Amino acid sequence: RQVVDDTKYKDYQQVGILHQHNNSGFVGYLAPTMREGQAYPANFPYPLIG
Amino acid sequence: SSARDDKLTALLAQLDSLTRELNVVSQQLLDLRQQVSALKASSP
Repeated sequence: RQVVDDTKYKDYQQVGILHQHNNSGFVGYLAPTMREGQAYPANFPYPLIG
Repeated sequence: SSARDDKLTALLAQLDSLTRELNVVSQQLLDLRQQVSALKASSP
């Protein structure tokens, strides 16, 4: 597999679970519940292609 | 007997702290190198 080079990347930011908003506004926070939050551009999985 | 284990654990903690400091130093180093490259980029 491929992962983000935490050193060589220019703007690497170690983001914990408590701050990954992907699929926001449509999934519960840190647990399967009702949808929570607002829609927003995501911030997590780092693109490794494109 | 547990004194040696205490010293070894202290050694591991010191190594971890040293690794963290080394990583942050390397990060500052990369930042400085990139900044210098950008500054020298505009000159020619």
